[PDB]
Amino acid sequence: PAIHPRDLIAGLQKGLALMQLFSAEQPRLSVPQAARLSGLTSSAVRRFLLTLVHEGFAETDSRDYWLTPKALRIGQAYVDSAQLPRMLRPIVEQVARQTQEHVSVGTRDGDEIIHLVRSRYSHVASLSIRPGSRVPMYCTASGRIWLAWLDEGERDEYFARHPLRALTPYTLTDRAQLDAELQRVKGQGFCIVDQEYEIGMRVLGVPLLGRAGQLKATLTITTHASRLSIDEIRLRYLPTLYEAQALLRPVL
Amino acid sequence: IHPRDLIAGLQKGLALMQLFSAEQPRLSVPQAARLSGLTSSAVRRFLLTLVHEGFAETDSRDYWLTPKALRIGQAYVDSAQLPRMLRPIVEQVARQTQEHVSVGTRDGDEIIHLVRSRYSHVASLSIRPGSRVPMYCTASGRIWLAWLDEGERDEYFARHPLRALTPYTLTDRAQLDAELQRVKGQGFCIVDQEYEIGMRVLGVPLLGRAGQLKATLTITTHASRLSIDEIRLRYLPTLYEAQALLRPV
Ligand SMILES: O=C(O)CCc1ccccc1
Repeated sequence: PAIHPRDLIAGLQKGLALMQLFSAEQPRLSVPQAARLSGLTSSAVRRFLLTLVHEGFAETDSRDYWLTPKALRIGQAYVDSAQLPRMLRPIVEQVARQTQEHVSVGTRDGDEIIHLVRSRYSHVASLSIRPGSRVPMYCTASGRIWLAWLDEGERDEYFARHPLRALTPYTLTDRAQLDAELQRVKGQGFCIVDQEYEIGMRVLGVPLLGRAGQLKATLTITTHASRLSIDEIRLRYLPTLYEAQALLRPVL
Repeated sequence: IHPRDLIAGLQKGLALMQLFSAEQPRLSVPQAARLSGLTSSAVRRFLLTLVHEGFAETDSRDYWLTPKALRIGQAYVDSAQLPRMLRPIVEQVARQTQEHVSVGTRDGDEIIHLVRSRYSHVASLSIRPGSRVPMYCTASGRIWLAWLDEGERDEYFARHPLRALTPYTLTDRAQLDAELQRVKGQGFCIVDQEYEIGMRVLGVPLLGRAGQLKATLTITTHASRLSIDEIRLRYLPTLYEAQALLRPV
Protein backbone atom coordinates (compact mmCIF):
# COMPACT_ATOMS: atom_id res chain seq x y z
CA PRO A 1 0.00 0.00 0.00
CA ALA A 2 1.85 3.06 -1.38
CA ILE A 3 3.59 5.05 1.35
CA HIS A 4 2.96 8.79 1.64
CA PRO A 5 5.91 11.18 0.97
CA ARG A 6 5.34 12.91 4.33
CA ASP A 7 6.30 9.58 5.92
CA LEU A 8 9.62 9.08 4.03
CA ILE A 9 12.81 10.10 5.87
CA ALA A 10 15.09 11.17 3.00
CA GLY A 11 18.27 11.06 5.08
CA LEU A 12 17.65 7.35 5.70
CA GLN A 13 16.82 6.52 2.06
CA LYS A 14 19.96 8.25 0.78
CA GLY A 15 22.19 7.08 3.65
CA LEU A 16 21.42 3.41 3.00
CA ALA A 17 21.88 3.94 -0.75
CA LEU A 18 25.28 5.62 -0.22
CA MET A 19 26.57 2.72 1.86
CA GLN A 20 25.89 0.32 -0.98
CA LEU A 21 28.11 2.41 -3.29
CA PHE A 22 31.27 0.94 -1.69
CA SER A 23 32.52 -2.03 -3.70
CA ALA A 24 35.57 -3.88 -4.91
CA GLU A 25 35.75 -1.27 -7.70
CA GLN A 26 35.14 1.62 -5.24
CA PRO A 27 36.77 0.55 -1.95
CA ARG A 28 37.15 4.18 -0.79
CA LEU A 29 35.20 7.30 -1.72
CA SER A 30 36.02 11.00 -1.64
CA VAL A 31 33.33 13.66 -1.38
CA PRO A 32 33.40 14.37 -5.17
CA GLN A 33 33.27 10.68 -6.13
CA ALA A 34 30.43 10.06 -3.67
CA ALA A 35 28.43 13.06 -4.96
CA ARG A 36 28.74 11.39 -8.34
CA LEU A 37 27.66 7.75 -8.12
CA SER A 38 24.93 8.95 -5.70
CA GLY A 39 23.52 12.05 -7.41
CA LEU A 40 23.75 14.41 -4.42
CA THR A 41 25.61 17.68 -4.06
CA SER A 42 29.13 17.64 -2.61
CA SER A 43 27.90 19.69 0.36
CA ALA A 44 25.08 17.17 0.97
CA VAL A 45 27.07 13.96 0.46
CA ARG A 46 29.73 15.26 2.84
CA ARG A 47 27.12 15.42 5.60
CA PHE A 48 26.14 11.79 4.92
CA LEU A 49 29.76 10.60 4.98
CA LEU A 50 30.48 12.54 8.16
CA THR A 51 27.33 11.07 9.72
CA LEU A 52 28.51 7.53 8.93
CA VAL A 53 31.89 8.32 10.52
CA HIS A 54 30.30 9.73 13.68
CA GLU A 55 28.11 6.61 14.02
CA GLY A 56 31.07 4.23 13.56
CA PHE A 57 29.99 2.81 10.18
CA ALA A 58 32.85 4.55 8.35
CA GLU A 59 36.34 5.97 8.80
CA THR A 60 38.14 8.81 7.00
CA ASP A 61 41.61 10.28 6.64
CA SER A 62 39.69 13.63 6.19
CA ARG A 63 39.49 13.21 2.42
CA ASP A 64 38.64 9.56 1.63
CA TYR A 65 35.97 7.42 3.30
CA TRP A 66 35.58 3.67 3.78
CA LEU A 67 33.24 1.40 5.75
CA THR A 68 34.05 -0.29 9.07
CA PRO A 69 33.09 -3.80 10.24
CA LYS A 70 30.07 -2.20 11.97
CA ALA A 71 28.27 -2.31 8.60
CA LEU A 72 28.17 -6.10 9.16
CA ARG A 73 25.81 -5.53 12.10
CA ILE A 74 23.16 -4.42 9.61
CA GLY A 75 22.01 -7.56 7.99
CA GLN A 76 23.47 -9.58 10.79
CA ALA A 77 20.33 -8.09 12.29
CA TYR A 78 18.60 -9.78 9.35
CA VAL A 79 20.34 -13.16 9.76
CA ASP A 80 19.57 -13.30 13.49
CA SER A 81 15.94 -12.22 13.13
CA ALA A 82 14.81 -13.84 9.87
CA GLN A 83 12.03 -16.34 10.56
CA LEU A 84 13.08 -19.18 8.25
CA PRO A 85 16.72 -19.30 9.50
CA ARG A 86 15.52 -19.36 13.11
CA MET A 87 13.05 -22.14 12.31
CA LEU A 88 15.69 -24.19 10.48
CA ARG A 89 18.60 -23.80 12.94
CA PRO A 90 17.81 -26.82 15.19
CA ILE A 91 17.49 -29.27 12.30
CA VAL A 92 20.76 -27.96 10.82
CA GLU A 93 22.64 -28.70 14.04
CA GLN A 94 20.94 -32.10 14.36
CA VAL A 95 21.97 -33.11 10.83
CA ALA A 96 25.50 -31.84 11.52
CA ARG A 97 25.69 -34.16 14.54
CA GLN A 98 24.26 -37.03 12.44
CA THR A 99 26.78 -36.55 9.59
CA GLN A 100 29.81 -34.75 11.12
CA GLU A 101 29.81 -32.61 7.96
CA HIS A 102 29.03 -28.97 7.20
CA VAL A 103 25.27 -28.43 6.84
CA SER A 104 23.70 -25.37 5.22
CA VAL A 105 20.33 -23.85 4.37
CA GLY A 106 20.43 -22.03 1.02
CA THR A 107 18.05 -19.39 -0.28
CA ARG A 108 18.01 -17.19 -3.36
CA ASP A 109 19.19 -13.59 -3.02
CA GLY A 110 19.42 -11.83 -6.35
CA ASP A 111 21.18 -14.26 -8.70
CA GLU A 112 23.03 -16.24 -6.04
CA ILE A 113 22.48 -18.62 -3.16
CA ILE A 114 23.02 -17.22 0.30
CA HIS A 115 23.52 -19.53 3.28
CA LEU A 116 21.62 -17.86 6.13
CA VAL A 117 22.25 -20.98 8.29
CA ARG A 118 25.52 -22.88 8.46
CA SER A 119 26.11 -25.52 11.12
CA ARG A 120 28.27 -24.52 14.08
CA TYR A 121 28.63 -28.07 15.45
CA SER A 122 32.38 -28.44 15.89
CA HIS A 123 32.95 -32.21 15.44
CA VAL A 124 33.24 -32.34 11.69
CA ALA A 125 35.21 -35.08 9.97
CA SER A 126 39.00 -34.59 9.90
CA LEU A 127 39.20 -33.50 6.25
CA SER A 128 36.39 -31.00 5.79
CA ILE A 129 35.32 -28.08 3.65
CA ARG A 130 32.67 -25.48 4.28
CA PRO A 131 30.80 -23.45 1.66
CA GLY A 132 30.95 -19.68 1.84
CA SER A 133 27.92 -17.65 2.78
CA ARG A 134 27.25 -16.51 -0.82
CA VAL A 135 27.73 -18.85 -3.79
CA PRO A 136 26.84 -18.94 -7.50
CA MET A 137 23.78 -20.80 -8.69
CA TYR A 138 24.74 -22.82 -11.76
CA CYS A 139 27.53 -24.97 -10.21
CA THR A 140 26.27 -25.66 -6.68
CA ALA A 141 23.82 -28.21 -5.33
CA SER A 142 21.50 -25.64 -3.81
CA GLY A 143 21.73 -23.42 -6.89
CA ARG A 144 20.74 -26.23 -9.23
CA ILE A 145 17.86 -27.19 -6.95
CA TRP A 146 16.70 -23.58 -7.14
CA LEU A 147 17.23 -23.33 -10.90
CA ALA A 148 15.28 -26.60 -11.33
CA TRP A 149 12.21 -25.24 -9.47
CA LEU A 150 12.04 -22.17 -11.72
CA ASP A 151 10.04 -22.54 -14.88
CA GLU A 152 11.76 -22.08 -18.23
CA GLY A 153 11.26 -18.30 -18.30
CA GLU A 154 13.30 -17.22 -15.27
CA ARG A 155 15.76 -20.03 -15.99
CA ASP A 156 16.57 -18.58 -19.41
CA GLU A 157 16.59 -15.13 -17.81
CA TYR A 158 19.23 -16.23 -15.28
CA PHE A 159 21.25 -18.10 -17.90
CA ALA A 160 21.25 -15.06 -20.18
CA ARG A 161 22.86 -12.97 -17.43
CA HIS A 162 25.29 -15.63 -16.11
CA PRO A 163 27.48 -17.48 -18.60
CA LEU A 164 28.60 -20.77 -16.92
CA ARG A 165 32.23 -19.87 -16.44
CA ALA A 166 34.50 -22.61 -15.09
CA LEU A 167 35.55 -22.17 -11.45
CA THR A 168 37.43 -25.54 -11.23
CA PRO A 169 38.69 -28.02 -13.86
CA TYR A 170 35.50 -30.02 -13.28
CA THR A 171 32.82 -27.35 -13.76
CA LEU A 172 30.10 -28.11 -16.29
CA THR A 173 30.12 -25.35 -18.92
CA ASP A 174 27.70 -26.65 -21.59
CA ARG A 175 24.15 -25.33 -21.32
CA ALA A 176 22.67 -28.55 -22.74
CA GLN A 177 24.35 -30.82 -20.17
CA LEU A 178 23.25 -28.47 -17.39
CA ASP A 179 19.60 -28.51 -18.44
CA ALA A 180 19.72 -32.31 -18.41
CA GLU A 181 21.03 -32.20 -14.84
CA LEU A 182 18.47 -29.55 -13.87
CA GLN A 183 15.58 -31.76 -14.98
CA ARG A 184 17.20 -34.76 -13.27
CA VAL A 185 17.19 -32.82 -9.99
CA LYS A 186 13.46 -32.14 -10.24
CA GLY A 187 12.94 -35.79 -11.17
CA GLN A 188 14.88 -37.46 -8.36
CA GLY A 189 14.30 -34.98 -5.52
CA PHE A 190 17.97 -34.33 -4.70
CA CYS A 191 21.18 -32.99 -6.19
CA ILE A 192 24.83 -34.06 -5.94
CA VAL A 193 27.63 -31.78 -7.16
CA ASP A 194 31.15 -33.23 -7.50
CA GLN A 195 33.70 -30.41 -7.28
CA GLU A 196 32.26 -28.00 -9.84
CA TYR A 197 32.38 -24.98 -7.53
CA GLU A 198 35.42 -25.80 -5.40
CA ILE A 199 38.01 -28.57 -5.59
CA GLY A 200 37.53 -31.18 -2.86
CA MET A 201 33.95 -30.06 -2.32
CA ARG A 202 31.24 -32.68 -2.72
CA VAL A 203 27.75 -31.38 -1.95
CA LEU A 204 24.45 -33.19 -1.53
CA GLY A 205 21.24 -31.15 -1.35
CA VAL A 206 17.49 -31.63 -1.00
CA PRO A 207 14.64 -29.12 -1.49
CA LEU A 208 12.52 -27.86 1.37
CA LEU A 209 9.02 -26.95 0.21
CA GLY A 210 5.94 -25.20 1.59
CA ARG A 211 2.38 -26.46 1.78
CA ALA A 212 1.60 -25.22 -1.76
CA GLY A 213 4.64 -27.16 -3.07
CA GLN A 214 6.79 -24.11 -3.87
CA LEU A 215 10.49 -24.11 -3.07
CA LYS A 216 11.21 -22.25 0.18
CA ALA A 217 14.84 -23.30 0.82
CA THR A 218 17.44 -26.02 0.40
CA LEU A 219 19.24 -28.28 2.89
CA THR A 220 22.75 -29.39 1.98
CA ILE A 221 25.58 -31.54 3.31
CA THR A 222 29.11 -30.61 2.20
CA THR A 223 31.80 -33.27 2.48
CA HIS A 224 35.33 -33.82 1.16
CA ALA A 225 35.86 -35.90 -1.96
CA SER A 226 38.95 -37.53 -0.39
CA ARG A 227 36.83 -39.17 2.34
CA LEU A 228 33.51 -40.30 0.86
CA SER A 229 32.52 -41.69 -2.50
CA ILE A 230 29.32 -40.45 -4.11
CA ASP A 231 27.98 -43.97 -3.54
CA GLU A 232 28.56 -43.57 0.20
CA ILE A 233 27.07 -40.03 0.26
CA ARG A 234 23.90 -41.41 -1.34
CA LEU A 235 23.55 -44.39 1.01
CA ARG A 236 24.62 -42.78 4.32
CA TYR A 237 23.60 -39.13 4.09
CA LEU A 238 20.61 -38.84 1.72
CA PRO A 239 18.27 -40.89 4.00
CA THR A 240 19.23 -38.48 6.79
CA LEU A 241 18.21 -35.54 4.57
CA TYR A 242 14.93 -37.28 3.73
CA GLU A 243 14.28 -37.67 7.48
CA ALA A 244 14.97 -33.97 8.09
CA GLN A 245 12.60 -33.09 5.23
CA ALA A 246 9.84 -35.16 6.84
CA LEU A 247 10.52 -33.75 10.30
CA LEU A 248 10.30 -30.20 8.87
CA ARG A 249 6.84 -30.52 7.29
CA PRO A 250 4.84 -29.14 10.30
CA VAL A 251 7.21 -26.17 10.36
CA LEU A 252 6.58 -25.60 6.65
CA ILE B 1 32.28 17.01 13.91
CA HIS B 2 29.75 19.78 14.24
CA PRO B 3 26.17 18.60 14.92
CA ARG B 4 24.95 20.80 12.04
CA ASP B 5 26.40 18.15 9.69
CA LEU B 6 24.72 15.11 11.31
CA ILE B 7 21.70 13.77 9.44
CA ALA B 8 19.66 12.53 12.40
CA GLY B 9 17.49 10.36 10.15
CA LEU B 10 20.46 8.25 9.09
CA GLN B 11 21.66 7.95 12.73
CA LYS B 12 18.30 6.87 14.14
CA GLY B 13 17.44 4.65 11.17
CA LEU B 14 20.64 2.61 11.43
CA ALA B 15 20.23 2.45 15.22
CA LEU B 16 16.68 1.20 14.65
CA MET B 17 17.74 -1.53 12.21
CA GLN B 18 20.04 -3.03 14.84
CA LEU B 19 17.11 -3.55 17.25
CA PHE B 20 16.03 -6.62 15.26
CA SER B 21 17.51 -9.83 16.66
CA ALA B 22 16.83 -13.44 17.53
CA GLU B 23 15.21 -12.26 20.78
CA GLN B 24 13.51 -9.40 18.90
CA PRO B 25 12.64 -10.79 15.44
CA ARG B 26 9.78 -8.33 14.80
CA LEU B 27 8.92 -4.85 16.04
CA SER B 28 5.71 -2.94 16.49
CA VAL B 29 5.74 0.84 16.58
CA PRO B 30 5.35 1.08 20.41
CA GLN B 31 7.84 -1.78 20.80
CA ALA B 32 10.35 0.00 18.58
CA ALA B 33 9.52 3.29 20.33
CA ARG B 34 10.40 2.16 23.84
CA LEU B 35 13.41 0.06 22.75
CA SER B 36 14.88 2.93 20.68
CA GLY B 37 14.02 5.83 22.97
CA LEU B 38 12.22 7.64 20.13
CA THR B 39 8.63 8.81 19.97
CA SER B 40 5.84 6.72 18.47
CA SER B 41 5.52 9.19 15.57
CA ALA B 42 9.22 9.28 14.64
CA VAL B 43 9.71 5.52 14.69
CA ARG B 44 6.62 4.95 12.52
CA ARG B 45 8.21 6.96 9.74
CA PHE B 46 11.58 5.24 10.12
CA LEU B 47 9.91 1.83 9.81
CA LEU B 48 7.74 2.82 6.84
CA THR B 49 10.78 4.35 5.13
CA LEU B 50 12.60 1.01 5.55
CA VAL B 51 9.59 -0.72 3.99
CA HIS B 52 9.53 1.74 1.09
CA GLU B 53 13.25 1.17 0.46
CA GLY B 54 12.85 -2.62 0.55
CA PHE B 55 14.75 -3.21 3.81
CA ALA B 56 11.61 -4.17 5.75
CA GLU B 57 8.16 -5.66 5.43
CA THR B 58 5.08 -5.16 7.57
CA ASP B 59 1.51 -6.29 8.17
CA SER B 60 0.51 -2.74 9.24
CA ARG B 61 1.26 -3.74 12.85
CA ASP B 62 4.58 -5.62 13.00
CA TYR B 63 7.74 -4.87 11.02
CA TRP B 64 10.64 -7.14 10.14
CA LEU B 65 13.79 -6.92 8.01
CA THR B 66 14.32 -8.25 4.48
CA PRO B 67 17.38 -9.81 2.80
CA LYS B 68 18.19 -6.40 1.29
CA ALA B 69 19.72 -5.68 4.71
CA LEU B 70 22.54 -8.06 3.74
CA ARG B 71 23.68 -5.67 1.01
CA ILE B 72 24.82 -3.27 3.74
CA GLY B 73 27.18 -5.82 5.27
CA GLN B 74 28.08 -7.04 1.77
CA ALA B 75 29.40 -3.58 0.88
CA TYR B 76 31.94 -3.95 3.67
CA VAL B 77 32.89 -7.51 2.63
CA ASP B 78 33.34 -6.51 -1.03
CA SER B 79 35.29 -3.32 -0.28
CA ALA B 80 37.34 -3.84 2.90
CA GLN B 81 41.10 -3.59 2.32
CA LEU B 82 42.48 -5.08 5.55
CA PRO B 83 40.96 -8.58 5.09
CA ARG B 84 42.28 -8.66 1.52
CA MET B 85 45.74 -7.57 2.71
CA LEU B 86 45.95 -10.21 5.48
CA ARG B 87 44.24 -13.17 3.81
CA PRO B 88 47.48 -14.36 2.06
CA ILE B 89 49.46 -14.43 5.31
CA VAL B 90 46.60 -16.12 7.19
CA GLU B 91 46.27 -18.95 4.68
CA GLN B 92 50.08 -19.38 4.80
CA VAL B 93 50.08 -19.69 8.60
CA ALA B 94 47.23 -22.20 8.28
CA ARG B 95 49.32 -24.17 5.76
CA GLN B 96 52.38 -24.01 8.04
CA THR B 97 50.46 -25.24 11.14
CA GLN B 98 47.34 -27.13 9.94
CA GLU B 99 45.39 -25.11 12.52
CA HIS B 100 42.60 -22.52 12.39
CA VAL B 101 44.13 -19.05 12.00
CA SER B 102 42.16 -15.85 12.62
CA VAL B 103 42.52 -12.10 12.39
CA GLY B 104 40.48 -10.24 14.98
CA THR B 105 39.50 -6.68 15.55
CA ARG B 106 37.27 -4.97 18.11
CA ASP B 107 33.69 -4.17 17.08
CA GLY B 108 31.55 -2.72 19.83
CA ASP B 109 32.54 -4.85 22.84
CA GLU B 110 33.28 -8.05 20.86
CA ILE B 111 36.11 -9.32 18.65
CA ILE B 112 34.95 -9.75 15.03
CA HIS B 113 37.13 -12.11 13.00
CA LEU B 114 37.84 -10.21 9.81
CA VAL B 115 39.69 -13.26 8.39
CA ARG B 116 39.43 -16.96 9.31
CA SER B 117 41.48 -19.54 7.39
CA ARG B 118 39.62 -22.13 5.33
CA TYR B 119 38.35 -25.16 7.24
CA SER B 120 40.13 -27.40 4.68
CA HIS B 121 43.79 -26.89 5.73
CA VAL B 122 42.91 -28.28 9.18
CA ALA B 123 43.51 -31.94 9.93
CA SER B 124 42.71 -33.83 13.11
CA LEU B 125 40.21 -32.98 15.84
CA SER B 126 39.76 -29.21 15.82
CA ILE B 127 37.55 -26.39 17.00
CA ARG B 128 37.08 -23.13 15.14
CA PRO B 129 36.17 -19.83 16.85
CA GLY B 130 32.98 -18.11 15.78
CA SER B 131 32.80 -14.98 13.67
CA ARG B 132 32.32 -12.92 16.87
CA VAL B 133 33.65 -13.69 20.35
CA PRO B 134 33.68 -11.92 23.72
CA MET B 135 36.81 -10.12 24.86
CA TYR B 136 37.38 -11.12 28.48
CA CYS B 137 37.98 -14.83 27.79
CA THR B 138 39.65 -14.95 24.33
CA ALA B 139 43.26 -14.55 23.27
CA SER B 140 42.32 -11.84 20.78
CA GLY B 141 40.08 -10.17 23.37
CA ARG B 142 42.76 -10.11 26.07
CA ILE B 143 45.32 -8.69 23.66
CA TRP B 144 42.87 -5.92 22.83
CA LEU B 145 41.94 -5.31 26.46
CA ALA B 146 45.64 -5.16 27.40
CA TRP B 147 46.36 -2.46 24.81
CA LEU B 148 43.54 -0.16 25.97
CA ASP B 149 44.13 2.56 28.50
CA GLU B 150 42.85 1.86 32.04
CA GLY B 151 39.71 3.98 31.64
CA GLU B 152 38.63 2.11 28.52
CA ARG B 153 39.28 -1.19 30.33
CA ASP B 154 37.21 0.02 33.32
CA GLU B 155 34.38 0.91 30.96
CA TYR B 156 34.47 -2.55 29.32
CA PHE B 157 34.45 -4.33 32.70
CA ALA B 158 31.68 -2.04 34.02
CA ARG B 159 29.52 -3.32 31.14
CA HIS B 160 30.42 -7.02 31.03
CA PRO B 161 30.23 -9.51 33.89
CA LEU B 162 32.99 -12.14 33.83
CA ARG B 163 30.50 -14.94 33.19
CA ALA B 164 31.65 -18.54 33.35
CA LEU B 165 31.36 -20.09 29.91
CA THR B 166 33.26 -23.28 30.77
CA PRO B 167 34.35 -24.82 34.11
CA TYR B 168 37.75 -23.18 33.48
CA THR B 169 36.72 -19.56 32.69
CA LEU B 170 38.52 -16.97 34.79
CA THR B 171 35.86 -15.03 36.72
CA ASP B 172 38.05 -13.06 39.14
CA ARG B 173 38.71 -9.46 38.11
CA ALA B 174 42.03 -9.22 39.98
CA GLN B 175 43.40 -12.39 38.37
CA LEU B 176 42.18 -11.20 34.96
CA ASP B 177 43.94 -7.87 35.56
CA ALA B 178 47.25 -9.64 36.26
CA GLU B 179 46.82 -11.78 33.16
CA LEU B 180 46.26 -8.63 31.10
CA GLN B 181 49.48 -7.00 32.25
CA ARG B 182 51.44 -10.19 31.52
CA VAL B 183 50.13 -10.17 27.94
CA LYS B 184 51.28 -6.59 27.39
CA GLY B 185 54.78 -7.39 28.65
CA GLN B 186 55.11 -10.87 27.09
CA GLY B 187 53.85 -9.83 23.64
CA PHE B 188 51.57 -12.88 23.30
CA CYS B 189 48.51 -14.41 24.95
CA ILE B 190 47.54 -18.04 25.51
CA VAL B 191 44.03 -18.95 26.67
CA ASP B 192 43.36 -22.52 27.85
CA GLN B 193 39.70 -23.48 27.34
CA GLU B 194 38.15 -20.42 29.00
CA TYR B 195 35.76 -19.73 26.13
CA GLU B 196 35.11 -23.25 24.83
CA ILE B 197 36.02 -26.68 26.18
CA GLY B 198 38.90 -28.18 24.22
CA MET B 199 39.81 -24.87 22.61
CA ARG B 200 43.32 -23.48 23.17
CA VAL B 201 44.23 -20.20 21.53
CA LEU B 202 47.58 -18.42 21.10
CA GLY B 203 47.59 -14.84 19.86
CA VAL B 204 49.87 -11.95 19.03
CA PRO B 205 49.19 -8.25 18.43
CA LEU B 206 49.37 -6.75 14.93
CA LEU B 207 50.63 -3.21 15.48
CA GLY B 208 50.30 -0.22 13.19
CA ARG B 209 52.90 2.25 12.03
CA ALA B 210 52.47 4.33 15.19
CA GLY B 211 52.72 1.30 17.49
CA GLN B 212 48.95 1.18 18.10
CA LEU B 213 46.92 -2.03 18.12
CA LYS B 214 45.33 -2.65 14.72
CA ALA B 215 44.29 -6.33 14.91
CA THR B 216 45.13 -9.65 16.52
CA LEU B 217 46.58 -12.83 15.02
CA THR B 218 45.62 -16.13 16.58
CA ILE B 219 46.08 -19.84 16.11
CA THR B 220 43.36 -22.03 17.58
CA THR B 221 44.26 -25.62 18.50
CA HIS B 222 42.65 -28.48 20.44
CA ALA B 223 43.62 -29.42 24.00
CA SER B 224 43.52 -33.15 23.12
CA ARG B 225 46.45 -32.74 20.70
CA LEU B 226 48.95 -30.14 21.96
CA SER B 227 50.19 -29.03 25.34
CA ILE B 228 50.53 -25.33 26.11
CA ASP B 229 54.27 -26.02 26.18
CA GLU B 230 54.27 -27.24 22.55
CA ILE B 231 52.05 -24.33 21.45
CA ARG B 232 54.59 -21.91 22.88
CA LEU B 233 57.61 -23.72 21.38
CA ARG B 234 56.23 -24.63 17.93
CA TYR B 235 53.55 -22.04 17.05
CA LEU B 236 54.73 -18.80 18.70
CA PRO B 237 57.80 -18.54 16.40
CA THR B 238 55.41 -18.93 13.44
CA LEU B 239 53.37 -15.98 14.71
CA TYR B 240 56.39 -13.81 15.50
CA GLU B 241 57.48 -14.45 11.90
CA ALA B 242 54.05 -13.55 10.52
CA GLN B 243 54.25 -10.35 12.58
CA ALA B 244 57.49 -9.42 10.80
CA LEU B 245 56.04 -10.18 7.37
CA LEU B 246 53.07 -7.91 8.10
CA ARG B 247 55.09 -4.86 9.19
CA PRO B 248 54.05 -2.99 6.01
CA VAL B 249 50.50 -2.87 7.40
O1 LIG C 1 33.30 -22.26 13.11
C1 LIG C 1 32.66 -22.18 12.03
O2 LIG C 1 32.52 -23.06 11.16
C2 LIG C 1 32.00 -20.83 11.72
C3 LIG C 1 31.10 -20.11 12.72
C4 LIG C 1 30.15 -19.28 11.88
C5 LIG C 1 28.82 -19.12 12.21
C6 LIG C 1 27.97 -18.38 11.42
C7 LIG C 1 28.38 -17.78 10.26
C8 LIG C 1 29.70 -17.93 9.91
C9 LIG C 1 30.55 -18.67 10.71
